[PDB]
Order: sequence, then C-alpha cells, then structure tokens
Amino acid sequence: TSAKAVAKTVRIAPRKARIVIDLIRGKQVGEAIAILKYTPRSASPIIEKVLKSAIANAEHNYDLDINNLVVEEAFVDEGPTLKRFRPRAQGRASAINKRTSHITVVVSEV
Amino acid sequence: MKRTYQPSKRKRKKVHGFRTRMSTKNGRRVLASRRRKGRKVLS
Amino acid sequence: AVPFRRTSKAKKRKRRTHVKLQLPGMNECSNCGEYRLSHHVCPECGQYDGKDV
Amino acid sequence: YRKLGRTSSQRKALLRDLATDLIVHERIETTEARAKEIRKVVEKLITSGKKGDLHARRQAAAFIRHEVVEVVQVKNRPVYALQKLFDDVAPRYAERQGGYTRILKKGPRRGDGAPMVIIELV
RNA sequence: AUGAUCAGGUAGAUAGGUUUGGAGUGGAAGUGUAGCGAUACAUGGAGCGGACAAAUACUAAUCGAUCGAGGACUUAACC
RNA sequence: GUAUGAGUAGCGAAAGAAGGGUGAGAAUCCCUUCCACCGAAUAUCUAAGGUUUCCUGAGGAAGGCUCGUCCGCUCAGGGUU
RNA sequence: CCGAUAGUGAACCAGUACCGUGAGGGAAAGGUGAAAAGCACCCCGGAAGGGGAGUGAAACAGUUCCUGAAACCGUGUGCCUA
RNA sequence: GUUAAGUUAGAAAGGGCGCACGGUGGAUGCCUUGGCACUAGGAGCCGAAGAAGGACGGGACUAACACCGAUAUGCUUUGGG
Ligand SMILES: [Mg+2]
Ligand SMILES: [Mg+2]
Ligand SMILES: [Mg+2]
Ligand SMILES: [Mg+2]
Ligand SMILES: [Mg+2]
Ligand SMILES: [Mg+2]
Ligand SMILES: [Mg+2]
Ligand SMILES: [Mg+2]
Ligand SMILES: [Mg+2]
Ligand SMILES: [Mg+2]
Ligand SMILES: [Mg+2]
Ligand SMILES: [Mg+2]
Ligand SMILES: [Mg+2]
Ligand SMILES: [Mg+2]
Ligand SMILES: [Mg+2]
Ligand SMILES: [Mg+2]
Ligand SMILES: [Mg+2]
Ligand SMILES: [Mg+2]
Ligand SMILES: [Mg+2]
Ligand SMILES: [Mg+2]
Ligand SMILES: [Mg+2]
Ligand SMILES: [Mg+2]
Ligand SMILES: [Mg+2]
Ligand SMILES: [Mg+2]
Ligand SMILES: [Mg+2]
Ligand SMILES: [Mg+2]
Ligand SMILES: [Mg+2]
Ligand SMILES: [Mg+2]
Ligand SMILES: [Mg+2]
Ligand SMILES: [Mg+2]
Ligand SMILES: [Mg+2]
Ligand SMILES: [Mg+2]
Ligand SMILES: [Mg+2]
Ligand SMILES: [Zn+2]
Repeated sequence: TSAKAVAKTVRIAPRKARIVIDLIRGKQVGEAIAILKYTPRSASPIIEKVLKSAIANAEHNYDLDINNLVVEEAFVDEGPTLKRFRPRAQGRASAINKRTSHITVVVSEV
Repeated sequence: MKRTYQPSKRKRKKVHGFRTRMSTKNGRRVLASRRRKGRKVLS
Repeated sequence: AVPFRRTSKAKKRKRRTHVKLQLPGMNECSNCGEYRLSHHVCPECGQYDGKDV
Repeated sequence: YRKLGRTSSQRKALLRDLATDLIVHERIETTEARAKEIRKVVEKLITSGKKGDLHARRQAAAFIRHEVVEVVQVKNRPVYALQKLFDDVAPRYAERQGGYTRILKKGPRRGDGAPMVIIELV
C-alpha cells in the first residue's frame, strides 16, 4: 500500500529543509519531482533523491503502479548538532551550531 | 603590537633547563616536587 | 536594544506566517511532454518556440 | 542605463570584453542584465561595421579589443576581431535593418542563483 | 526599498535596435594648399551626439496554466 | 542539555571576463586569450622562530566564514649527500 | 562504606589533553548480544543513508549499541477563533 | 416574482486547547572493572659492585601500552605442570 524512504544525519539545518518540504506534501509524484527540480534551493537535490528512492523501492519491493502514486507525508526531524566556535572581538568566542536533519517521505496510491 | 612572548631556544634552556634546575638547592626542590606529582615533563 | 521578554511559541508562529515560498511557474512541453518554465528553453530537448536551440 | 555593480571604468572594460566575445564566438552565456546591455553595445558596433568607411572603422577600433580570431594560411597571417566584424559579420546583415541579436533564457546558476541566459547574434 | 501602482503582451509601438530629427559641443578623419617649422586655411555650422521627439514589427513580449456565481429565512407592500 | 532574539547581525581593505576540459555535480579546480594591480615592493636572498607544513599517488566525513572535483586538510609511500 | 555529577583528580593509555615564560593549575569520557552468529544477496544513490531478504529470544539490540524522563523541535487531527 | 424592513448561519492566511505518533537529549532503575575506612601478620630502606627517576631502542608486519637491553617480545640451570 505504502512505501517510505529516509535520509539520516544530512548536514543541513532543519528549517531550511522544511521550507522546501512543505510544498511537496500531498502531490502526485511526477508533479512533485518537477516542483523540486525548478525550486532553486539547496535542499531540493537531497529531497529529490529521497523521494526517488521511495518511488524506486515501492516499485521494486511492493510491485505498485509507479504512475498513480502521491506523496502521502513528508517531514523533517532534528539530528545531532556539531558545536563550533567563532572568534569575536576583544578576545571572546561565540557558539556556532552546525545542525543536521533526518528527512522522511512516504508514497502511496490514490 | 609587540607581544610578551618572543621565543629563543637558548634563553629557554638557560633559564628553565634541567642543568639550571640542578645547580641550586631550590631548583632540585622544584624537580623533586614535579617528580612527586608524577609529571611526564620535568623542566 | 535588547528583548524585554522572551517570545512565546504562538507569537513566533504568527510572525512566521508569511515566511513561506511560492510554487514555480511551470507547464508541460509541447514537444517532449516534460515540465518546463514559461519563457525558458526546455532543458530536456533544447527546444524553444518549436525550434532546436 | 544600468550600473552593473562596478565603477565607470570597470563597467566600460566589462562591456568591451563582452562585446568582443560575442563578435568572436557568436554565441555566449552570461547573466540577464549583462546581456540586456551588450545588446545595445554590439548592435551599435554592427551598424558601424555596416557603414563601412575609414571613419567608422577607426571609431570601432576605439572599442573593440585587439584579439586574434584565427590564423589563415594565405605565410600564415592572423585575423583580428575588427577584421572579422567588418569583413564577415557586417555583410551578413546587409539586408536587415535592426535587431541583430536575440536572448534566450536558461535558468539559475548553482553557486549564487543568478539567472543565466544565452545571447547570440542572429 | 520589496510588495503595490500604472502602460503593454502579435486584436501589438511596451522596451531595444534602425531611419529621420532635437538639445549640447564647436569645425572630425582622409586628402589638398601655404609655410623651413610650430601651425593656418579649404573640402564643410563639419563630425560626434546617455536619458529627449516621430516613424518602422528587425529582436524580445512564444506556448501554457490557475482562480472565479448558481445566489438562507421571516413579514409587509405591490404582483 | 535545549530555547528566545532570527533565517536577524556578520561572512575580515582590492577587477574581472569569456571560451575549452574534467567530473555524479563547477561563479569558486585545470588550460587559453583579453583586461586589471604592485614594482626601495605585493620582487629575489638570508638570520631567528616553526618543526615535515616539502614531493608523488589516492580522497572528500570533519577543517576552509560560501562552494569545491581543490588545499598548508585526511591516507600511503618518499625526500635533506 | 560509594556506586559513574557518587567513590581517589583519575573505574576508560590521567597528573594525560588543555592553559601558563615559569613555579604552577588541571578536565571530560563505563554498559551490543549467552554467543559476532557484526546483516550473503537484490533494489534507489557518487557516497552517506535507506527498503527488502537473512541472523537472533529481541535489530524499535545494527559497532555513543541496557533502560530511555523533561525541556526543546515536528506531522496528523476532535472542539474554538478575524 | 420584484421591492422594502428585519433575523440568523458559515468561514481559517494563521493561531489556541485536547489527543495520537515521531525526533533530539540524557535523567532514572539495574550492574561493576575502580575507590574508601579498617583488622591480623610480615617488612620498615636503596646507592661509586653506579641509585630513585628517565631518554633511546629490541617483533615478519609496529603508531601506543606492557615486557626486555646490542645475548634486547629475551639466554643458562634447578624444581612444578
Ligand atoms: Mg632551599
Ligand atoms: Mg533596471
Ligand atoms: Mg541577472
Ligand atoms: Mg551640430
Ligand atoms: Mg543559542
Ligand atoms: Mg571561467
Ligand atoms: Mg600534518
Ligand atoms: Mg568548514
Ligand atoms: Mg559563513
Ligand atoms: Mg570527481
Ligand atoms: Mg596533502
Ligand atoms: Mg547512568
Ligand atoms: Mg557486552
Ligand atoms: Mg553481554
Ligand atoms: Mg548509483
Ligand atoms: Mg548500504
Ligand atoms: Mg526498547
Ligand atoms: Mg534493547
Ligand atoms: Mg523517546
Ligand atoms: Mg520524550
Ligand atoms: Mg487542530
Ligand atoms: Mg472552523
Ligand atoms: Mg483563505
Ligand atoms: Mg493552511
Ligand atoms: Mg496549539
Ligand atoms: Mg483555548
Ligand atoms: Mg496545545
Ligand atoms: Mg496537549
Ligand atoms: Mg533517541
Ligand atoms: Mg536530562
Ligand atoms: Mg592495611
Ligand atoms: Mg604503523
Ligand atoms: Mg653485550
Ligand atoms: Zn521539451
């Protein structure tokens, strides 16, 4: 009935990936791929690979019709954070968060 | 800006080296203290 | 210069109402049937106005 | 007219370089604003080449760059971009009154999202 | 500022080019003549001329797609 | 440990352009041409200080205020008479 | 008597890493499974990472791996709201 | 049917409350390799026949620990197994 794919600990901040994942939800898979291709953000290639992986393993493992799928749900979750520092004036240092994210997409019929 | 540390191999050896520590009773006292604490680097 | 009070979750979510982004202006190619932007060359066949580019 | 992010002399140098590039290669890829300026520049150059006399040639020589297009065996002698403009490109449009270039939109650049376009002399 | 506003998208003068102009500057290049030369004169209000004016479909406004009504009840006047 | 400020301040003096190549991927790596900057220096030696940063072949997790196919970064072999 | 913020500073290559010219100061960091049986093979992807298949009592035990609270970040929805 | 006067629904760009399912994070429980305080006994010094503490080396492969010293991951002998 359904298939899913996940990408774990991708080095991209969750907000910047959510802003793109929002406009793929509940769409036919071909339209969603086209939408991702023409959105000039840095999160589009990662989500495109996750979505195509989900379509591929739906086709292979469950023998579903790859021409009648829709994006059932897509979401972004927080992964572990890399802690860095930036030298500021007067001899002090400030914190930097290099955040990562887990990206999940699910596809199904109708 | 000229800062406080201006390195010199010879000056470092002559002020803080092993043979300078061994030449006074208080230097050998420093060496004994650092041996008692167990430090890997003496002088 | 400095925030007097911390911001609540509801206030932050209200301010983030308009920080979404739009949906691309695309349609299907008359030649190859693929999706493409209007007034742009088709990247899948190199067509524009029904001619090779 | 457009200031293209740079001072007067830098803008003039950029325009001269791009116009010579379009004359030599006849089809280049660049950003949209630069294309919309070299449109004007290159078409004025082509009109000067169509006029054909020595005054027009000396005026075009104050803007075109001194670059080699090719070497031709005739003692092998090189051909320069001014010679190509006056001898090859200008006679091509002897029966067309205006509009010697066209602009074709391509899409955003990966590094900075700039809108890239193709400009060719046709 | 960006949105917005207004003028248009081949039922086309919206922008650029082109052709004729205009302001502005002041007499182009090449050639010839005079002079030993610096230079002067002629061809000739010449040449050039962002943003200003009018003509002209040469170049780009191609081709698509999306949104958007079927009109609640009561009473009173007419009908 | 994790928020708010907030996708906000900043991204550390400066001229770049196009054409070829490589590659899963190129404003950022390689090559060509044109342009620009220093030039009692932003050139060449050499003390101190550092201690393998030097060369070659592979690599792209982290570091590099962006990207990276590149690197004073990672790995393996060398190199100083 | 303590049970990993406790008990030695140190249950782990600790007077180490790191800081300081120096004398000197001085950390953090335990737990797969009874047994590696540590996932042959197929599929998407450059890889990372997944979906199956297999091992096992358990993989929602998959080499920071027993349990897995709260802050904090999300997706869906019953009732309310310009 | 039109006109006039009056009444009442519904809505979500977003938000609130409840619930379900996840992520991050490391509390809690269980556990122990390491500690703390003592008791009985032993022993209370090593060095010019070179000490305490170190540096550099020794392996088929050897960065670190442990062991050993150019007889170097060890040699002789007496017992145990
Ligand atoms: Mg004394
Ligand atoms: Mg403009
Ligand atoms: Mg542009
Ligand atoms: Mg005049
Ligand atoms: Mg913070
Ligand atoms: Mg280039
Ligand atoms: Mg190194
Ligand atoms: Mg970095
Ligand atoms: Mg930065
Ligand atoms: Mg490569
Ligand atoms: Mg290297
Ligand atoms: Mg614990
Ligand atoms: Mg175990
Ligand atoms: Mg066990
Ligand atoms: Mg592949
Ligand atoms: Mg794999
Ligand atoms: Mg469990
Ligand atoms: Mg378990
Ligand atoms: Mg949990
Ligand atoms: Mg929780
Ligand atoms: Mg709700
Ligand atoms: Mg509602
Ligand atoms: Mg609405
Ligand atoms: Mg909504
Ligand atoms: Mg809520
Ligand atoms: Mg409420
Ligand atoms: Mg709530
Ligand atoms: Mg709740
Ligand atoms: Mg967890
Ligand atoms: Mg906690
Ligand atoms: Mg005792
Ligand atoms: Mg080794
Ligand atoms: Mg011997
Ligand atoms: Zn096409």
